[PDB]
Amino acid sequence: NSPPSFGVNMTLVTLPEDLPVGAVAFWLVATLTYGISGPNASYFSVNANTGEVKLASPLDFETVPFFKITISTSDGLNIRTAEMQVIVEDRNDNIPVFLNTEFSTSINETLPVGSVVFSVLAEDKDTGTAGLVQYFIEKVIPSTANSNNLFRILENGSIVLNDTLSYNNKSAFYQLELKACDSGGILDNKPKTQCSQPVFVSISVIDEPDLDPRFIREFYSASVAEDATLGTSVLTVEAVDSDKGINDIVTYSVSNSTRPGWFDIREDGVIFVNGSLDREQLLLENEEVQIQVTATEKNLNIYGQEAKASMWVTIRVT
Amino acid sequence: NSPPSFGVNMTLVTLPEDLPVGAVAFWLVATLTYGISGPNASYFSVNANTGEVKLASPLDFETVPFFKITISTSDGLNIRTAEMQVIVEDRNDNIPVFLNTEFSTSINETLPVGSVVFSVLAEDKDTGTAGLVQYFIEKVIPSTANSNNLFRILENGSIVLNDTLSYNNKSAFYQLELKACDSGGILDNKPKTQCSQPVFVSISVIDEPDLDPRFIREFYSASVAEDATLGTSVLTVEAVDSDKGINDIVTYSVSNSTRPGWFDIREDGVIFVNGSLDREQLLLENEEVQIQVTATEKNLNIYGQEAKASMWVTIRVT
Amino acid sequence: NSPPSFGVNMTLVTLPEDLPVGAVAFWLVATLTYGISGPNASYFSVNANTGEVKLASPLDFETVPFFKITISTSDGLNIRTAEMQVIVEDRNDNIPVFLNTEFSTSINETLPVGSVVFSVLAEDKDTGTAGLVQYFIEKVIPSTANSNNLFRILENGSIVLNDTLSYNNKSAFYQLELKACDSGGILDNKPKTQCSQPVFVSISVIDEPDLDPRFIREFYSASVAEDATLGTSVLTVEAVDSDKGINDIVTYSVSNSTRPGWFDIREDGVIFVNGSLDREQLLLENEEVQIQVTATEKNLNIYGQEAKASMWVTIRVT
Ligand SMILES: [Ca+2]
Ligand SMILES: [Ca+2]
Ligand SMILES: [Ca+2]
Ligand SMILES: [Ca+2]
Ligand SMILES: [Ca+2]
Ligand SMILES: [Ca+2]
Ligand SMILES: [Ca+2]
Ligand SMILES: [Ca+2]
Ligand SMILES: [Ca+2]
Ligand SMILES: [Ca+2]
Ligand SMILES: [Ca+2]
Ligand SMILES: [Ca+2]
Ligand SMILES: [Ca+2]
Ligand SMILES: [Ca+2]
Ligand SMILES: [Ca+2]
Ligand SMILES: [Cl-]
Repeated sequence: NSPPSFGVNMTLVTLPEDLPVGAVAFWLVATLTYGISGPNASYFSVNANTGEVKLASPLDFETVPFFKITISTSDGLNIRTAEMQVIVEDRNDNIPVFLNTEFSTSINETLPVGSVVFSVLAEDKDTGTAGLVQYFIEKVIPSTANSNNLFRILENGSIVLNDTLSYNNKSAFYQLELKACDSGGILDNKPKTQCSQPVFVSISVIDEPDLDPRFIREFYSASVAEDATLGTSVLTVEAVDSDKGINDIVTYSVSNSTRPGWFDIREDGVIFVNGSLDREQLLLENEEVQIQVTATEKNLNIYGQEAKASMWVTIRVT
Repeated sequence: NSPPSFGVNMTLVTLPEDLPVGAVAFWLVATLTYGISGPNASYFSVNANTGEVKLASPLDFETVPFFKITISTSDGLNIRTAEMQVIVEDRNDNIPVFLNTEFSTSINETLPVGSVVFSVLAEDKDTGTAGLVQYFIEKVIPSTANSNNLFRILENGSIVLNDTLSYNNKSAFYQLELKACDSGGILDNKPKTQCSQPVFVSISVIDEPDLDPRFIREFYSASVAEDATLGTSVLTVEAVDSDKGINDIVTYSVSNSTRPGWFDIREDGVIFVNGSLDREQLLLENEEVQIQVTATEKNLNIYGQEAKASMWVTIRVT
Repeated sequence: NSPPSFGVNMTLVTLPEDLPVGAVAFWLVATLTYGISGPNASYFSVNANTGEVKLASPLDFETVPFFKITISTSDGLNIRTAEMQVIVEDRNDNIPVFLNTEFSTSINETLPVGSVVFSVLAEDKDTGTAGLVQYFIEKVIPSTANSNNLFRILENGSIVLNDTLSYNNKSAFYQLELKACDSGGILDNKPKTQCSQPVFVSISVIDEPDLDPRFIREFYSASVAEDATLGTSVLTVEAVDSDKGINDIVTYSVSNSTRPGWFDIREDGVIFVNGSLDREQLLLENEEVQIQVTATEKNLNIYGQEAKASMWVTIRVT
């Protein structure tokens, strides 16, 4: 109930770095006129009579975290001085910054899930959680349920692939918008989190050979006279590479038929007379030959195998 | 050695938010009777004679981070007042909270490793590391060396798949227990970390068609008389889909034999007489026919191919 | 402009834990001689006349975060005492520590991307960001563009596989050097981040059977006289397992030829006369037999299939 018989004077004074110029930092009281001197005198403006001390130049933890001042009191006769230390406290006045605002990269569509796609780095000059950077994916373009599941970002700024890519069935391109925030702190005596400007990552997906070729038509038939000579054109078939970022050349072969030898095919899909034809032998089978054509890409697929497709063609003898 | 000739009076007072009601917050001293007035007067109780100031209502950084008070001194004749600011300091008095305590989801058993399975979010109202949420997987049920390797959790609350699933060979279901803690702070002047209540994630694994069918028996044989007519039942074989979450229908065909044509098989696994049989032709081969039966699932597997199995069957002619 | 008519005396004093022994902690002033007493008296050394109080024993937040002292003033006649609390503030004076400096583990080369390879844990005794551990991969040996893309580390200390392994085509071994730092704090009034001693993780990659066997030579031919008897050696071919961590045994079979039956091959690669040979029948085909040899590993590959390779061999009859 009875008050302490002493007070306590620290050798230091602690100011927050967001203390505005012209605010009162503190009052000097005795225990006459007061002053502040020495190389850091210009941080303060002292009222010599009242002891009122205002901040006269901005504080900044990032450059001058602490400094000394000399305080003086005078009774007219003698000036007594003491040194005082100023601790400047950090506040969340810096943002996370990246060195560029746009990035680009290419990735293979077979990139495995859990692979790092690209890494960004933002730095924030504050200390503590005010300096501790987190990353966020804000938007993915094109925006589909699937594009928003495709990529994810880690605390270190690495973007990881989270689902499988497809140049031909999903998208050849993505643009990700990101930001970086700090993990919060204080500014003007209340919570404050700072965020970066938006940044963009352009991703090109590279088409790899893993889709088989497809014939242009579900049906092909044609007719040929029974006396047609060796090498007569009958018809052209076409199959094309489903990997549209590749469009590998296709070749063809006759893999099977009713009447082996009667027809063959060139690399360019043209089916020709390759033997003596005979309308009379086909009177049982509707005067018709059925022929299986196989289309094969020139290069092997990603698994080191042939990329092929096949189908049957009907040909009318006369 | 000689003491400073001044003291220093700040314009503010800093209290921790866990200061208990009724504790002494501070003493007012001159430089008579003291008072506290203005809209925030009820935070304090002042002893007018001694200057003792107790906290009279709870402090709470989360709602009132700072506020002003008016302090007054009186000598009987005149009342002098000054404003004083109260900075309330954050302490770790909040826990990480999730919006529900149980979650459920389904995933395909072919989900690739490094995929996100499910994401939870906990929030903690404190600021700084006291507010910074970390996640933990506490338990996995069923508990095996393998179930505890299967899933892992990231700092953002995403549960990532770390090993491969199997509906049929591992488990159709998992239940994960999690918690969220903050990254520590101070409460009553010592370190304090806060944790959430337990939360649970129920995972259903979806069976996908990637296991071939299996015959019920390692051996099948039967007997048939040599004069048995076209279509006589001989025996039933059975193969079933190993994907037990699917149980796809199976069909059968005779893929090979000694004596092509003598036997065939129906979709329901029944092997029948499909030709004239002749005991005398088999006197060299133990009066026996061997037959290869192939079972094929009706739907294609995940890789777009036939799910098949085969075996040989012995049949005794008379 | 006119100074406040009171000062404010807190019941506590706050010191940073890096306050050096022998520095002035504070001055006691009245409101005669001063003293400090009670069980924690030895933390301070008081000048009884001047009120100068120096720190007399090291402060340490990690063991004694706060403690009480009794301060006394005497006028000769009576001694008045009050208790004062000392709050010790945490500073970043501890480093992240791991329990060992070297670790080792083995992983299968088919380990999927996004799998955890190994986990380390460092702990740092400080509180707040000064206690919050981050991990870094400093070096990978051997150092190639590819080895530095292979592994990545998460905030929880798990090393994740980021690209595909190969015992035979990349490396059977890696050594990773890591460190752990805290997330910064203050020491002697300025920012300070602490780092661990280096730690090493030795990774053995286990060779799995997923590469086919390869013949030693691109060409083999030999000669045999036309009257050579049943079982005469002609030549030895050799194929070996490309999985050099395995070196599975290989067997051979003749998969095809011009003149079926004339030659066969043993498990040890030796090709022998297996029929009556006849130089005269081969006068059209350059007195030569061409033979396809297939080499097959004894064990199935990781996908449950045969690991095979084939080639043609020419054999001169006389
Ligand atoms: Ca600043
Ligand atoms: Ca910041
Ligand atoms: Ca700052
Ligand atoms: Ca492709
Ligand atoms: Ca293709
Ligand atoms: Ca609170
Ligand atoms: Ca908290
Ligand atoms: Ca709080
Ligand atoms: Ca399955
Ligand atoms: Ca199946
Ligand atoms: Ca310490
Ligand atoms: Ca530390
Ligand atoms: Ca410490
Ligand atoms: Ca291998
Ligand atoms: Ca092999
Ligand atoms: Cl990850």
